[PDB]
Amino acid sequence: PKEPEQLRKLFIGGLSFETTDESLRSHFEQWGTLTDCVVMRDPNTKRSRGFGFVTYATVEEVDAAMNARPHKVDGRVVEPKRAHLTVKKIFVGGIKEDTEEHHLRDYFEQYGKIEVIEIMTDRGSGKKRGFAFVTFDDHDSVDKIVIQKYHTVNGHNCEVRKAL
Ligand SMILES: Cn1cc(C(N)=O)c([C@@H]2CCCNC2)n1
Repeated sequence: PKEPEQLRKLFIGGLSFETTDESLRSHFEQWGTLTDCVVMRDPNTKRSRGFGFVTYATVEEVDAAMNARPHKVDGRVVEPKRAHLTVKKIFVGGIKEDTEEHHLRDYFEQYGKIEVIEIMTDRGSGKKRGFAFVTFDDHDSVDKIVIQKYHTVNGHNCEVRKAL
């Protein structure tokens, strides 16, 4: 059973106008099997619109491609993103009063490199409010996190969404 195609696609922005379907494919086939690979072009001039997309056979291949950034394609560093609200911070809710920094770190560090963990406390009492923010060094960590159906941290089923 195949993962949904939408989860296997990478939008590639910032292309060289000389990049073709063929040269984009030759580049990104290094990290997996490509079932689709298109450069977007003007319908009348055929001049590149400077972006395109590739579809891999599996999500693990998408991961491999994202972990191989930066990608220099036909001499230009391009900008791949999963199928955009491009942020590096998440809101994590439902962690109650017993969840600590190391719980959040041990779980979320496997999505990306963590720069800040902020466990929210009440301004008046100092009691934990039951939510936190995690800031990563890169947006793909967040993009991987928010497409999961479930997040279990410290036994709690958590609500996770993009923050600012
Ligand atoms: C969100 N926030 C701001 C402050 C503050 N310093 O005004 C606080 C205090 C710090 C101690 C524990 N929570 C209460 N929490």
